[PDB]
Amino acid sequence: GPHSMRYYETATSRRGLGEPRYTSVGYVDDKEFVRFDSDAENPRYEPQVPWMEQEGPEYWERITQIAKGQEQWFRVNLRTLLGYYNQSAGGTHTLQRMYGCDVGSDGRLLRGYEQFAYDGCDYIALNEDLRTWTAADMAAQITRRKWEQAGAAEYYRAYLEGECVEWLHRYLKNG
Amino acid sequence: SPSYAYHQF
Repeated sequence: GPHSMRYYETATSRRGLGEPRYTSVGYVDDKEFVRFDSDAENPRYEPQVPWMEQEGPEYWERITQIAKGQEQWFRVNLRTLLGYYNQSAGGTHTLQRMYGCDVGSDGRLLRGYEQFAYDGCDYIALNEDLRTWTAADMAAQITRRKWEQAGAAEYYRAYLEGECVEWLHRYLKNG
Repeated sequence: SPSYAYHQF
């Protein structure tokens, strides 16, 4: 049967005070399997299920550094969207990203996902073709023009058709 | 394994 992997990432700026709280949660077949929380005593990705303890320290170190980079990305882009929506600084805002893959019995990519939401509203989403973008409003059209010119869709497609499927199968084997 | 968003809004 089919299988799926998804990551949901959120960053929340509270009252503009300090660093956004960043969280990332991964799911395989609708089961949470890893998780990162910036508010933890020492922020690292942690296994949420016993079959993930099969991965060595290098795996954890690596994906933790990916989380570290993502924190910065979310910081910068929260600021950018404050700009696009002409909102005053000092407020509370959330930026979310969901991405991942569905694969068939065949073990091949059935559908990829890469999509972003701001303050609980759709912002920009990669279409099923993994080539074109749905922009939810006029602000998101700015990003879409930039992303069409930068080949962002190809960038995400490289992960969705490569790493995403491979890792999903590795985790299905681990489980 | 998670991925980078990379591209700026």
